[PDB]
Amino acid sequence: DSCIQFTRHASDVLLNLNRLRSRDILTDVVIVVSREQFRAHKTVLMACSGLFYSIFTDQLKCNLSVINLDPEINPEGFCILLDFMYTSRLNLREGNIMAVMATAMYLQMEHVVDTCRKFIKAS
Amino acid sequence: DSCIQFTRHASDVLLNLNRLRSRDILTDVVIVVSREQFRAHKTVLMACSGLFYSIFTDQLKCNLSVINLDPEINPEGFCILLDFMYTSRLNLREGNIMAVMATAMYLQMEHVVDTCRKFIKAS
Amino acid sequence: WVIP
Amino acid sequence: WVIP
Ligand SMILES: CN(C)c1ncc(Cl)c(Nc2ccc3c(c2)CC(=O)N3)n1
Ligand SMILES: CN(C)c1ncc(Cl)c(Nc2ccc3c(c2)CC(=O)N3)n1
Ligand SMILES: [Cl-]
Ligand SMILES: [Cl-]
Repeated sequence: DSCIQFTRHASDVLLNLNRLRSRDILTDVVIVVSREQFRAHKTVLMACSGLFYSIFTDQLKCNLSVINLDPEINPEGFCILLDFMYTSRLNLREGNIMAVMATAMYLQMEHVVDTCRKFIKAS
Repeated sequence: DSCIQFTRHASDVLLNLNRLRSRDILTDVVIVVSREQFRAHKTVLMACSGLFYSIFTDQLKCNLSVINLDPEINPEGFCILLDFMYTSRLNLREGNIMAVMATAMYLQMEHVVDTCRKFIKAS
Repeated sequence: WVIP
Repeated sequence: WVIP
């Protein structure tokens, strides 16, 4: 086509979606990880995760307001990945890299799994 | 912070949100423009438009499944702007630039209004 | 704005 | 991935 493109548009959209999340605006699901609860937008979860994409395209699960993750999933690893979904920024540290990689493999977030594998290989 | 960043994350999120829109997955509102109906995600509309942001943060309107725009709004100008919201690509042409600028001013999409003003000034 |  |  003969379209023009606004370079910062996608980043600005994501920044505003994170602002809605921080104010709990139009969040439509709560993700339960052990005792911890995380409010989010189903569409953002689907756009970032192969697991949420499969869950919310399912004719029955698409209507659930509460999703319980496998008890092996660490709430801190999930929190770091949820923050990544809404910001593109990953808080990867020596003390969390194993929990982050395991959570990303479960959530099916291929690019996060790839950087965790590379960072582990380096050490 | 000591975060790492995935450069393509925001663009990949937006591409997946557009894929959900094209398949009509988790769309929660229909925008009526004259006779034409457009299905979309409230969160994406809010993230892109000052008008939708005001509408869906309103305690009563946040619950509406149908939003009717002012009858002066052109359905083609709206379609071009809705496509821009989900792709960062604006199909700006000599034959549509006036309708696109008027719709962007109404929707409060400041960056689109700015490029329309510059393109009109050049001609 | 750019030419994509 | 980059250092932002
Ligand atoms: C694959 N597909 C057509 C598609 N359409 C829409 C959405 Cl929201 C979606 N999201 C999704 C699927 C798989 C994966 C991801 C998002 C991230 C990932 O690593 N794998 N995937
Ligand atoms: C202004 N603010 C705190 C905010 N938070 C969340 C959202 Cl979704 C939002 N969106 C929005 C508001 C105003 C404008 C836009 C989006 C685009 C624009 O040109 N003006 N604005
Ligand atoms: Cl990823
Ligand atoms: Cl804009």
